[PDB]
Amino acid sequence: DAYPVESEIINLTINGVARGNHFNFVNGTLQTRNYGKVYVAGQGTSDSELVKKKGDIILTSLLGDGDHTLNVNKAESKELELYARVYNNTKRDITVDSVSLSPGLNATGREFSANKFVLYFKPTVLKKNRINTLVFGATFDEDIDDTNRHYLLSMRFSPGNDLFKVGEK
Amino acid sequence: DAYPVESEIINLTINGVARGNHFNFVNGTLQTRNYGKVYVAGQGTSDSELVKKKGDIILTSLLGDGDHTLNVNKAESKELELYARVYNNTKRDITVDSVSLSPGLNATGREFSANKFVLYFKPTVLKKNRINTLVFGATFDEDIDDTNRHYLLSMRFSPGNDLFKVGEK
Amino acid sequence: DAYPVESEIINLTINGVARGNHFNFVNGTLQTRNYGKVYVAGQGTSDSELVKKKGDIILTSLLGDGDHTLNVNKAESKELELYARVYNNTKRDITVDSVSLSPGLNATGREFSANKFVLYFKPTVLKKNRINTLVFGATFDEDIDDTNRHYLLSMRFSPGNDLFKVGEK
Repeated sequence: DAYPVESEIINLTINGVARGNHFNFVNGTLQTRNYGKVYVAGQGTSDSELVKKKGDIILTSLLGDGDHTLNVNKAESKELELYARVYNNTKRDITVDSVSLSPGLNATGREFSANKFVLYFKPTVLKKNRINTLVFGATFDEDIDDTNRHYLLSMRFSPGNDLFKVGEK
Repeated sequence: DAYPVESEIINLTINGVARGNHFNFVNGTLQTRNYGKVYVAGQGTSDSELVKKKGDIILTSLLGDGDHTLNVNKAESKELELYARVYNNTKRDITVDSVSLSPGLNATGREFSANKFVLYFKPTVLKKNRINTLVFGATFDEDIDDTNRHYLLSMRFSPGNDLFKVGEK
Repeated sequence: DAYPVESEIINLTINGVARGNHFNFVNGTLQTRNYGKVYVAGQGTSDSELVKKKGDIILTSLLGDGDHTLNVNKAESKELELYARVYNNTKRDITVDSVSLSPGLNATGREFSANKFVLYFKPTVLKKNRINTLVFGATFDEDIDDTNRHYLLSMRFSPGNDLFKVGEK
């Protein structure tokens, strides 16, 4: 139903998963102003289930080996990937322009992990009426475990599908 | 008077303060397109003074111990917190979606501090007709002192108060 | 022809250049929704050539010594600068609010450089009917060479020229 005409930031929660070298969504919902309802399904939701969820944009993070566009070193838990399936059921193509991460607060409620990282992200078009792959990588200084796995994810959504077209050499 | 309907980036200047482990605003003003006038009062402005300033959104950074939502290691000056009071006197709730930092130029005018850091920030609603607490943390590799304390702060403002609602386990 | 009234993110590709300590654009074009056509000319395009290109906003990155607002250590290739000339041929002033970088994928197509960096950027007004200097710096942990030089650049454009005005001491 939604026909977006402006950019908007989508703020979601995610956790690192050592086994599989993945990021994993926290399930829940988010009412946006321009993109309808964002529905974050449970982990590993299949494509046929994903298109039945009650929202305008449906996301699931996938776990387990093979769900990787990136060579992570599975011998450690420093190199992590979000491998997400995103159902765009709005009336327009959406570009995910950029992402950023902040660590969440740990158990104390008053400290955050200062585990430094490099973020990998390439702008990604979410075609409408389609389930799309969406990924970002993060490579940390220190292993991700249970003490330091909590992160806050910011994604910028914008209308359309226009991307840089490389010219001649 | 202002009734915002689009997101906007607010660019302000801040300095690290070793004693107290804080960030501190540079006072001044900023004319925005969608959020009226931003007024950055002097440090430690009290709540009753803050609501008398001439602007649509009034900010002050607080210094001195106790003004911390975060356990900073006061034995050093690597872990810093912005503890700000923000008066939203527009006609709508505002969400601060994200922040980012850049070091400013040092005394040479041609170099910047490459002191690496991890930024902590959780999206924060600024309720209208209310003074709100706004914080972010930064944990640096190296101590902040007089040679390397100058920073540029970017905040994204957006209309409304909608946030992620966590679902069931 | 373009009269922008909203902010937009511009996603471009850039490479590090060890000799000269620069970033260098990949030439090409980008259709924006609010800022007309972005035209990225070849490196070192002169000012008289730059204003003849077919676009609404024309950019070139300059190489070679002297094209630096920043003291880079030319003895190594860790400290890099984008020194760009930008022709704003829209009907309004544009502010570049912020920038961010992501490494691109390397030759494997499945790995990215985790070379950590500190980004320097100060908000910059692109005056209309003028060629403007636009710069950002990046200081890396490790030397930039042929294995790790590929980056993705995000710039946020917004209308107008309003900037923070510093108050009295």
